[PDB]
Amino acid sequence: CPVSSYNEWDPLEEVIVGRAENACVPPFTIEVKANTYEKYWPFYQKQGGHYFPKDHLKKAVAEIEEMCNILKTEGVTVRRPDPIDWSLKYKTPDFESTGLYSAMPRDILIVVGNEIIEAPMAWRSRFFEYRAYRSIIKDYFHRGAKWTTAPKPTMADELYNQDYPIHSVEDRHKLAAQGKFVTTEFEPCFDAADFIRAGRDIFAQRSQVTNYLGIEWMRRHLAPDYRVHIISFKDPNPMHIDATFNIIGPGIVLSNPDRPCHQIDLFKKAGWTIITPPTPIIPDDHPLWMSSKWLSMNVLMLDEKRVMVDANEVPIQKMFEKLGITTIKVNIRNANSLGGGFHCWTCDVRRRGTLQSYLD
Amino acid sequence: CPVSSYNEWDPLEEVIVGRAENACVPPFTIEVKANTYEKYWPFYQKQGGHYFPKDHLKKAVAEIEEMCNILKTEGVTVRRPDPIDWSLKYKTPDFESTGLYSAMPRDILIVVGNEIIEAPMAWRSRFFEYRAYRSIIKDYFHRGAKWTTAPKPTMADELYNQDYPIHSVEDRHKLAAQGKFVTTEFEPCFDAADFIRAGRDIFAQRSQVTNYLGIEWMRRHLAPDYRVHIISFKDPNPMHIDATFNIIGPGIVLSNPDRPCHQIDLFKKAGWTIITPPTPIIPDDHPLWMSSKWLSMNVLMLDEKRVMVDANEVPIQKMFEKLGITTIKVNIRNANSLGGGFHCWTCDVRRRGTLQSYLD
Repeated sequence: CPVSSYNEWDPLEEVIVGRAENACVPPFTIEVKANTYEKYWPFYQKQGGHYFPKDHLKKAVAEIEEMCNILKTEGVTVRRPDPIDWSLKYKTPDFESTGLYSAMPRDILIVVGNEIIEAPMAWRSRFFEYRAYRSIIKDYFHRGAKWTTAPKPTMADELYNQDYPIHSVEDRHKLAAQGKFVTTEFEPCFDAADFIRAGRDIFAQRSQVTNYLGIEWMRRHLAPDYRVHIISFKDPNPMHIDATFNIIGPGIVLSNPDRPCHQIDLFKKAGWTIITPPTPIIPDDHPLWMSSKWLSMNVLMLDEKRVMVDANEVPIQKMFEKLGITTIKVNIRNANSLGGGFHCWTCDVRRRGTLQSYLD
Repeated sequence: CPVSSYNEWDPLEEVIVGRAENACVPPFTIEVKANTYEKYWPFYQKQGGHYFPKDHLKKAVAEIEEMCNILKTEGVTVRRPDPIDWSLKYKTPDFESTGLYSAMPRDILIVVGNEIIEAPMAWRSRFFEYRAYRSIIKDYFHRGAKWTTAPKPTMADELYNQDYPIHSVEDRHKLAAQGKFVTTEFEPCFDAADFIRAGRDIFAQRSQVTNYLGIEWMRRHLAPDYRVHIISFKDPNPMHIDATFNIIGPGIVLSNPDRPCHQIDLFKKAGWTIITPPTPIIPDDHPLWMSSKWLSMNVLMLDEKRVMVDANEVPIQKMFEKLGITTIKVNIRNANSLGGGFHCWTCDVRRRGTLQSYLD
């Protein structure tokens, strides 16, 4: 089967890498507001529905092409989504919106074994994001892979707390700690990037885009072979888990020092090594429209001893090297702006290995 | 689990019954043309995008309410889809269209065991038909049922043979025999009503709305527990199998005399009883916008010895009675016009019984 990946570190053979082409700023609706830094709120308000800065997008395209060249050199087969104009305005019976991009394969696709699963998403501007990936998925389907699409939400107003009392990121953190998110439990919704894989155990977090109904859907769909565990963090990332708790090997995880895990003892009891990466050196002046400076730890493992890491973030490169992990340095500084690092910009389709348990 | 149905005849405990409210004539696109009788082509051309005749719809509503009263009297729990205005025009990045209705639960939902599966559909006017059923499905999901949505097609032009050389129903039959349908194999598509259940064995037909990719998707998704077999018929019904080969008990099937099954010997070898129902007596003057006069055999089994059958079709009532099967006569003459009989207007959610093999 062309599709076969049970975790985040076995020898990578095939990967899907996203595109920066035609990326559009999403309209400033409540769920966008709840997943971005106040600093950028006026940018969303003014540029909503327009392309991201074209001079910036062009630099990202260049950086990503080079990343693909390096992947091919490292023996990895690269697939890319179809080019699409994300500015088209679509309309369902529940809402109207323009699209976002197909830059982050990790946000929408997740491979569990021989199965590729398309996440439902939770943003209105990402309702039709799966269209960029269908040519690839149908190809794998024709070659034997299982293909699943989690239930697509209506994304009607009921799925959101229109009046989410967030005036700043500190408020979101307080609300988050209270168990209050911009998304309700009206219907299942989730981004695939809120799940991180370790063989028979998958970890997920309830976030601004991934509700308990969405996690239960995954849990119920994957059982009995896979166990889905819910974990939480202090000052959690609004959406996605791969720049907070990035699992990099059998029993080894990178834990973001600013977002400590409440269930860290479960990992310590299992004898896992928790590594806290050095702080990011990315300029505070550099625009990160989504995500944060912690993209530095959003690494991609080519195998247990080869990591693709940012060329600029020397301190984390040095951490991997003292651990005997070969660093493959690639610069994606402008690509980061879109909200992702190496783990976000890819979706590992095939890794050489078997299904195993590491939590014991 | 509130959801549990392995076949078409075990004691029915819960059912979803469709609605005739706000039903809209679909625009006359190629796939509608390929699934209707020439006689009605000009009606689709003129009335496309408008409500079906309101005086006709009102009579159907009345007939269906009475059917529900009878179901409750027979001990069956009835659920209905949400009322929705099907006239809203929606737009995806591939096409624009108005909707159809939520009259036929059998066309979109199929229950296999404890799992409710939403079919992708193949008509543009039915892209958002699932919206009427989400309140019910989420309720069953909260109560323990598994819920699956087959991959929703883009329904881009590539899925259709825009130039399908059909000038009359005789042409469609000839093309059908040639293995040429209005739908291509561009992406998976299917209506749940092209599948009929008999425990571990499910039968499907490749039709104008159900392609081989769609059937393979079901086959791959249900294996190893269920086996999906493909069968074909002479002068097949354009879409849906339940008025051609309606399985009514362990090893007993109603076979439409005008559409004989090519693989009939597989059933005879298994010792199944094939019954050919008497001809329909429905007036040729009565409008059947979709389907045909064979709705008479589109019966619904309440259990092995209780069948819900049309009050007007006396000859088929007499056939069941000589077989010792109690006939529960209900008149749905105006409801038939929309394209369905009892099996079409319902989706059995819970039947009292176990998973078994009848093909041996």
